[PDB]
Amino acid sequence: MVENPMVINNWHDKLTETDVQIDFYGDEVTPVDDYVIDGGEIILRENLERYLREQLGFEFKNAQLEHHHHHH
Amino acid sequence: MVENPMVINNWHDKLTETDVQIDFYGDEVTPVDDYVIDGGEIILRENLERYLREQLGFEFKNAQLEHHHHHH
Repeated sequence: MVENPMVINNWHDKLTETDVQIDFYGDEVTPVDDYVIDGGEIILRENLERYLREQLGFEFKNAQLEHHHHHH
Repeated sequence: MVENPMVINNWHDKLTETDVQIDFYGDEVTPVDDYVIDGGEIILRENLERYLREQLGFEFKNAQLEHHHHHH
């Protein structure tokens, strides 16, 4: 028996996801759900249209460093 | 020299991949060489244009679990 001056949100009950993947928007991607991975990020097929119109850019990497050839 | 404890036993600390990754073919991709990731799989930017032609950065992951309800 405990008390609470106001109704605060405690942990209550919480578990860890075994291998459950979530999309970029933070819904939930189940084995019975269609999704697409854009380069490396997971997007649920429903939110995909929005995300594609934003990025549709896969994962584009480079050296980033840009080692300056040799110069001389 | 022996007998005098100058040596100790340790584990195989560094076994897991640190910053080392590989492309689709099996070369080796580091933060020095330019590369692109198509839906989770790494490809050297040397062959990436070909990969974007066939895959295009998207790993299409439909449910693929369409077990239609049928008793017999």
